[PDB]
Amino acid sequence: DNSRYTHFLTQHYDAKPQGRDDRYCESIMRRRGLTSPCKDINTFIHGNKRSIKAICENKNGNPHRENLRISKSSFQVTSCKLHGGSPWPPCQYRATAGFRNVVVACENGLPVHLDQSIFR
Repeated sequence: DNSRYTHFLTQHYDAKPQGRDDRYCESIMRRRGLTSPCKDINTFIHGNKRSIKAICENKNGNPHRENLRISKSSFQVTSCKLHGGSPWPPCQYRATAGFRNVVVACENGLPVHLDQSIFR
């Protein structure tokens, strides 16, 4: 077990969204426990998990920068960006759907960190 992998899934994986609008972001950010304080930006990756884990190997990733990995395939993602002045709930979010490759950090063949800089 890797608690950082499980935390990765909680913070950054959502298999099957439908509408990835502002209200999607407000709900899932509350649901995954990311609202006290409001995380300023957070991105969710969609689709299957095997594709995400595959970034940790040659199959679907390349080494990137300082011990990160960058994916070969593009993913459906949604970025939730905090707006308003306050760090505390109610946390209002702007949703930005995207489709591109993702940067992760892996440990023991498992993603444990999502690089958020590429989405801000």
